[PDB]
Amino acid sequence: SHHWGYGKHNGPEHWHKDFPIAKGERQSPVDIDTHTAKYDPSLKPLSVSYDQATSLRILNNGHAFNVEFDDSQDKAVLKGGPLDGTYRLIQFHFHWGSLDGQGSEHTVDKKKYAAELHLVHWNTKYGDFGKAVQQPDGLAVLGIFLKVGSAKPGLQKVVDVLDSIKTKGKSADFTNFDPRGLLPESLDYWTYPGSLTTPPLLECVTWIVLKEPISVSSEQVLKFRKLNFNGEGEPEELMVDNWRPAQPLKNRQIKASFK
Ligand SMILES: CC(=O)NCCc1ccc(S(N)(=O)=O)cc1
Ligand SMILES: CC(=O)NCCc1ccc(S(N)(=O)=O)cc1
Ligand SMILES: [Cl-]
Ligand SMILES: [Zn+2]
Repeated sequence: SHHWGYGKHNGPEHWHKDFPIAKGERQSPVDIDTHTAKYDPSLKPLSVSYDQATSLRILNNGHAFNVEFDDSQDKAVLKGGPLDGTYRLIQFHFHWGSLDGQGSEHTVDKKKYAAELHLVHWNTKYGDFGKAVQQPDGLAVLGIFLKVGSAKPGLQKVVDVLDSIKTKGKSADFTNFDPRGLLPESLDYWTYPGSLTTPPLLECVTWIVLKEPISVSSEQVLKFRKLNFNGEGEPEELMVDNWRPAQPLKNRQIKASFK
């Protein structure tokens, strides 16, 4: 059974024993060296089209919480930039720290942010998410950094429901949530080929990491940190530090959409 996690006994340094691609050639996350990233005029405009996004449910899966979408039609899609074709939004989730000084997966000139949002999309040419993750261009994940400062009003409905999904396996109805409230003003980004950042660590992702962070309040991220990795009735293990550290860049280039 799956027994990977974020603890000393089952965390990222152990994953390779059950998921040997952990030591692969295109693993994520990575440190983004902003001086070495090169502007690419070939990149087409990024198109985030969430007007018809249809959220359904929020789930504590024991690793993070996912806000799930109806992906049975092209209701919410990502296109353009480095992408060929249409990628459909399936879910978003976050990674975050025990303290404001850590929590992000990607880093920017080695800087760690308090958290990182991942909007996960699958390439419609593969029909379903399960098939998409077996393809090198199966997924596009839009990553957005969170820093602690002013509150993000568009996040508060998420924070408000966390009380109801404290433990692993709990879910709650979560309809009519607009993910556009989680974006920064600018769509300026970095992009590179990588992987899922949790087991199974599949090398199927085109990463698109926005340069501009969003600000959330200390009180908002403190509520993330009250979640539990454990199930109901088990010893409490706060859901904190659910991030994988930066992995070797190997033979990759990070491209910038700007400057
Ligand atoms: C729950 C616990 O700590 N189990 C220890 C054994 C255990 C550690 C790591 C993994 S892996 N390679 O999938 O990350 C599986 C099992
Ligand atoms: C069945 C299956 O492979 N599910 C993978 C779920 C999964 C989706 C996205 C990510 S991340 N943090 O890279 O955005 C990790 C895991
Ligand atoms: Cl794959
Ligand atoms: Zn993630």
